[PDB]
Amino acid sequence: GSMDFRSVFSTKEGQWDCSACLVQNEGSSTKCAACQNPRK
Amino acid sequence: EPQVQFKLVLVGDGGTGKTTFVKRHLTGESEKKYVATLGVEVHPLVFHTNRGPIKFNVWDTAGQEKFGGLRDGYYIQAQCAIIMFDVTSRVTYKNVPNWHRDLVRVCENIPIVLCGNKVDIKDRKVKAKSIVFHRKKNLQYYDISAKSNYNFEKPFLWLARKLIGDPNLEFVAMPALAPPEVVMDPALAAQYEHDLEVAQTTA
Ligand SMILES: Nc1nc2c(ncn2[C@@H]2O[C@H](COP(=O)(O)OP(=O)(O)O)[C@@H](O)[C@H]2O)c(=O)[nH]1
Ligand SMILES: [Mg+2]
Ligand SMILES: [Zn+2]
Repeated sequence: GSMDFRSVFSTKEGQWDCSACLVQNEGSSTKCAACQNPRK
Repeated sequence: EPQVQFKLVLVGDGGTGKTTFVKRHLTGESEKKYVATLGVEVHPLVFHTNRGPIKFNVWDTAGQEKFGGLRDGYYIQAQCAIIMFDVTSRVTYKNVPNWHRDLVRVCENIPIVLCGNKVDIKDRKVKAKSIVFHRKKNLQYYDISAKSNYNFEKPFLWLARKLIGDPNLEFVAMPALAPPEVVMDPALAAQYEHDLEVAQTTA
């Protein structure tokens, strides 16, 4: 009931989603660890 | 705002039906992304669970698997995998350990589902007794037919349960799937389901 993702799920602080391949990357990375696309 | 999502790598020999399979999910096909640096199509597949939506971002090759291993970037940050073979081609089943080795080498103990595709075809060569005889611990197996949507949701539900750590997780509705191109014969499905159950329980 209260285990719904909207209530309990959150992403790491500063995390960014690669616009090219959707991999989730560290705030400290300038480029995607998988496909090398640069952070926006 | 944030949405639960996982990178899923779909691997297995060329011609086993990987691309046909991922494409059954209609919205994943219309929203797919082409990754030029790696020659990959990433299909964002949403499934609606009793706890909300989850997205499997499925990595489908552009055929390079025919010419040796895939590059590391294909595997990097994978959170789960499907290994596919073709139940009409014993060679594709014999290569399963090789894909499994490559996966663990880069991704260690991520959850993996093994899928035997094309079970709609009557002249089946890799049968349940052989698949169960070679069953690997933690390597969950399903019969699938991409072309008929047969068992489409099962690999994803099993992985979701493992990733979330919730054995009671359910899909509340099926995704919108491309209409079946071939009929999965009901008598054949019932036989294969029986053969699997027998192999899994027989002493
Ligand atoms: N009868 C049957 N044919 C399939 C199925 N899935 C794929 N095929 C065919 O197998 C061939 C290779 O399919 P493809 O998706 O390109 O395989 P991939 O190389 O692993 O991506 C194609 O002719 C498909 O039409 C299935 O479930 N049943
Ligand atoms: Mg393909
Ligand atoms: Zn990327």
